[PDB]
Amino acid sequence: KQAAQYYDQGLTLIREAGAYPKNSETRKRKFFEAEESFARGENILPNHLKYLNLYGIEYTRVEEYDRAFEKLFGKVSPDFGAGGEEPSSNAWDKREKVPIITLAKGQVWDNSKLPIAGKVGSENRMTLIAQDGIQRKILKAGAYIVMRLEKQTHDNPTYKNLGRFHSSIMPSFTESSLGGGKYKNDQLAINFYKQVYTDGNEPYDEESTAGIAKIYYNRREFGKAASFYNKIVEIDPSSPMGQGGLLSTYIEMWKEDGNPQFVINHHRQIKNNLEIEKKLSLHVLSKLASFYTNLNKKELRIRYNINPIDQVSGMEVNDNALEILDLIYHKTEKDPITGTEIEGSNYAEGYYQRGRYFASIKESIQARRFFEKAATLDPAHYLASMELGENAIRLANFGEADKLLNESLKRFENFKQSYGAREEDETLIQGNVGRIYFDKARIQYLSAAGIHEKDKFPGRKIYPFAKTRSMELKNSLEGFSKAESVQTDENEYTLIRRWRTPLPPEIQRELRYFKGWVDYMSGDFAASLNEWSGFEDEEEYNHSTLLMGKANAFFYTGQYKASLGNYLKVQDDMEEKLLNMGLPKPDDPYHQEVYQTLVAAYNNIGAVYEKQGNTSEALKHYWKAIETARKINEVSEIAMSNKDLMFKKEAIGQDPLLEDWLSPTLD
Repeated sequence: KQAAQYYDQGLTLIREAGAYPKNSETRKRKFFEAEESFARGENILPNHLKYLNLYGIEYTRVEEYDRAFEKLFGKVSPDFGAGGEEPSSNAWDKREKVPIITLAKGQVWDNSKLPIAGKVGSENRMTLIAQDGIQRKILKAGAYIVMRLEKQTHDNPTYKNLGRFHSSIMPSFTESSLGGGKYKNDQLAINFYKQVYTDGNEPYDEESTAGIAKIYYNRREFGKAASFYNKIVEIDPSSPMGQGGLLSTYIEMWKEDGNPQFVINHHRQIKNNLEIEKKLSLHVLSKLASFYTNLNKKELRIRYNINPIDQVSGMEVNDNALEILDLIYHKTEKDPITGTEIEGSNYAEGYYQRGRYFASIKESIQARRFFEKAATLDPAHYLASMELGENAIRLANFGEADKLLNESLKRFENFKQSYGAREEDETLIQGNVGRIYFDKARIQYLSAAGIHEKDKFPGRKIYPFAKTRSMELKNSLEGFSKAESVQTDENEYTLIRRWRTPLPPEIQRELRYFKGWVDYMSGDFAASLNEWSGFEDEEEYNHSTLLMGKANAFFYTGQYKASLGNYLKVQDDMEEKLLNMGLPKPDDPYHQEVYQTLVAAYNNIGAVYEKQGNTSEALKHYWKAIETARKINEVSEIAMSNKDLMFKKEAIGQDPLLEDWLSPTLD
């Protein structure tokens, strides 16, 4: 249609305006042009339900909720709950029931009674009355008004779009601090979806059931959300909306309890017996890729009694992620709401999930390429920018990493108010911005520990100091504090606060080690022991850097017996590793780690023996440290001094020297 051409032009102008900040000259200009195009299309085909609905959704997606409501519903004076001395229960944010509207007694529909600029209609226009008995003048004929009073019909896409509108989760839509809260009403949203089943004569409309389910999903009531998705599949099991909704819900429960039985077993049922894996949405498919990348695969058989390899598909759980990510790239998807299609080759979240998979399997060049693509396709994808910053940290490009991490911060602050307008926003909502603070503080920490862009051993052989090096470490602790302060920050938007996933164990472990290392290098050995004592059961008596740092601090606090235990354990581990390796190679960095640690443990074992009065085993162990060092073309000046000074001590209680260097990282 010619009207449809003007209507389409206005939808494009609304999408175009979305790339401009609110209150900007271009944003206002593009909306004015969109409404002029709408008026051209209205002068040809007025009261167009499809176009009234499309304008309402595009406006909603660009956070123009007043504009959206005048399109999806209309404008009445006085509006619901807005009239003088009119109860607040009638308002859009308080009412439960959908307004059952009829025109005034003895009144018929006339297009000339709509105050349009070109209409110039009479002073007597139209009046609608809802179950409240209040007479309201119709200023704008939106979709809901057009369907009930002009067409005298019940349009289900209209009811469903109203259900999606009133149930939106965007912070600008809900937070009163942003001007929102006016149209937020989940009870009223459920009641617009329920109108399809009865007045809309469609009792098993899956879009209405999935709409109600998504409302409970967003309230984190995954149990109720599961019932409604299961109600869709009780009727039609091949439904990608029902099965997809179930898979999405099981993934959220899995994040909460660590149990993958339901996600894995349901995905296999969906793939091998239903054959609807390809039919699942780009968003559901991306969540499943994320699941497979994050899953503990080595636990499955013993801990959860799940076969790590499929029976019908014959595929290990590490192959599932790539297959799913590949499916995303070649998939094309029509938007169920607007009808506009998305090519998987332009889907940013899919690329981000792909970069995460390649990062998980140590393909960092490949991972960098996909994170760069995600960040470009979506200027709001702050997690792709954070992962790019983390990749630059690994490569020792701290100046580039800082710049990327500041982009990550600006991306979060610039778009968070719209979180929830797209399904892809769940990734952004569920991310922790405290991780960006941890990464920034991890750069400030390495810079204080002498690690720079040229240190990409002996860079990790850092000795406890002397004056300025203890200063720049203690300042980096404030950055590690902001990182922890974010998860507990009650200042953030309700949506981000209730969905913000806490800092992962691997970062928490690094955080404890980093804090303890600053105490250790500053001479606060007791504080480092109190910090490192919290370390997990399996990692306490396992990591050699931790065992060494703890033993050094034990010696410095008089706990000679406790230190001996850790050094002896490290000695056994380093002598064990020595059987796997052959000839000592100084150029090789792994030989440098093993031999250098073994030198420290030998001398330190000798130091403990000296303190206990075992001159023989003290001298033997200093000699062991001296000879071990010579094997990698090195000298332990500390062990040479302990050996030469054994009976040449010049003060009472003069302790032997420790080879007390310590790696700034637990790698």
